[PDB]
Amino acid sequence: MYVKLISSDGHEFIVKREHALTSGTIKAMLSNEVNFREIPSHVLSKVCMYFTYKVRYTNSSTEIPEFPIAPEIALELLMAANFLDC
Amino acid sequence: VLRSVNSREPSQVIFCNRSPRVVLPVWLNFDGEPQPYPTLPPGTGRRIHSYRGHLWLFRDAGTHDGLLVNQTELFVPSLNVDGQPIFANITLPVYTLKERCLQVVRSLVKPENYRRLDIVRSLYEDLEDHPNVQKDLERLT
Amino acid sequence: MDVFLMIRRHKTTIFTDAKESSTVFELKRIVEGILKRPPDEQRLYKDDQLLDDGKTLGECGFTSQTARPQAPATVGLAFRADDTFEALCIEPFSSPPELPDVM
Ligand SMILES: CC(C)(C)CC(=O)N1C[C@H](O)C[C@H]1C(=O)NCc1ccc(-c2cnco2)cc1
Repeated sequence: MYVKLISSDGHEFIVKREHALTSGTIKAMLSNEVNFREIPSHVLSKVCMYFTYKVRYTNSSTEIPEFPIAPEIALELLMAANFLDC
Repeated sequence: VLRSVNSREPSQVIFCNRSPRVVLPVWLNFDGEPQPYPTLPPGTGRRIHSYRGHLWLFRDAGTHDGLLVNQTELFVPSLNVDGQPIFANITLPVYTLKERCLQVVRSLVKPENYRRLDIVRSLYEDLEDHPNVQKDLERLT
Repeated sequence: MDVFLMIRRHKTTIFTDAKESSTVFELKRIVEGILKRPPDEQRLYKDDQLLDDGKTLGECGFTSQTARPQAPATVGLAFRADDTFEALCIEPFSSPPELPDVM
């Protein structure tokens, strides 16, 4: 089961529903597409990579790599993360 | 409350930094005061002499971001079985995306300038509220 | 070993994982379940290279240590409209703004 997260510039990101439920805000927006009028694709694609990263490395014994964030997207990513509470 | 027990029972320990950070080990002394110890570079290890019931935590030496040790906040050396030291495996947590963004923004902007960033006032306060051992000791208590 | 992928076409991007041992055709069956288009109406690519159905994702250079959860590898996707295939087209993501002076 998948959900579609749509960026402000119209990019459609398809991710597993349980990955998207990482975010309490998305759960509420679902209760199955969600449009994000303020999150551009270069931020939302990273958000989706974070979900994959979290689900994979949460409760795992294998060494955990740093989650990478380019300086240029850090500010917008922060704002997105704060809105999405993740 | 959070303090080492004065057991006087040696316990050898390997600190193993499996993180990409420079690690600051912090010993909580018998009155609960945090005592810093020599840092470990990324991917390195140290054999150290500690004691049963002693309390340790580990931070990024530069930023004070939290780190895990055998998957938890605190490490307490136990009885050495058959001469073998205890393994203290230090790793990154899975930070929230928000705390991770705050780390990167802090690393690029001097605290003087947090107010110049075009963001909601509540995020300026989030940036200023740096990680810090004292705050976590109060929390863990 | 799991590989983490973005399957991309036009302004569509699927985040999914697959086995290194799994095949190109099997990835098309995954795409089929999501976008409701059968394998024969799909072409998959690595960069500009057309991937053959029987090859494993590993053989086509999608390995566990390159296709990572926090940095997934891109597989291009093109549909067949009726008789002939469209060309591979992947709309780039938006551009980040200029670093503020303070950064
Ligand atoms: C009151 C006391 C400081 C003398 C008790 C004591 O001996 N402690 C407190 C802790 O249990 C550790 C132990 C100690 O200080 N051992 C010596 C030591 C020296 C270097 C290092 C070290 C080396 N690299 C990182 O840390 C760790 C321990």
